[PDB]
Amino acid sequence: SGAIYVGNYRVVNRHLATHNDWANLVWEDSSRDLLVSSTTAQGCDTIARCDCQTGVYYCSSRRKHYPVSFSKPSLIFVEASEYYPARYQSHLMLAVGHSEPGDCGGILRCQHGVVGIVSTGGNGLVGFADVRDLLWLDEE
Ligand SMILES: Cn1cc(N)c(C(=O)NC2CCC2)n1
Ligand SMILES: [Zn+2]
Repeated sequence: SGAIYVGNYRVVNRHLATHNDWANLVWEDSSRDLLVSSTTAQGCDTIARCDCQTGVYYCSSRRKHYPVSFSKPSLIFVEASEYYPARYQSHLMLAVGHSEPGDCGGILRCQHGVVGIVSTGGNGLVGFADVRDLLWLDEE
């Protein structure tokens, strides 16, 4: 589990979105495993605006933050998961590291702020759904 809280927006894995998230929907994309809902209170997180390929992610299944190198966001075949079938996921960044399904929502962060959230795992890789292209998260 986990979310990004930026202004009056809550960014979560689409597959972990609650009824309240869907009832307060701003934007969603199945291909990116992302959903954004509205919040009453303003949020503590800042979104990176950058093309960093190094950062740190939070891994709940280890209670640890790990520094990683990661690929630029791309369209990638992902094998079947407990919450999704084998499919292509877009805006996906991969790093060598530990990921289990419940790690989804862990933040990846660079010097510029929040890069993305844990979305995929298996075969020694961790995949992150990029948010840095979502410029509209910064306003309105
Ligand atoms: C976040 N996420 C989605 C997954 N499917 C996995 C995953 O397959 N985890 C295993 C543990 C050895 C890789 N992790
Ligand atoms: Zn950065």
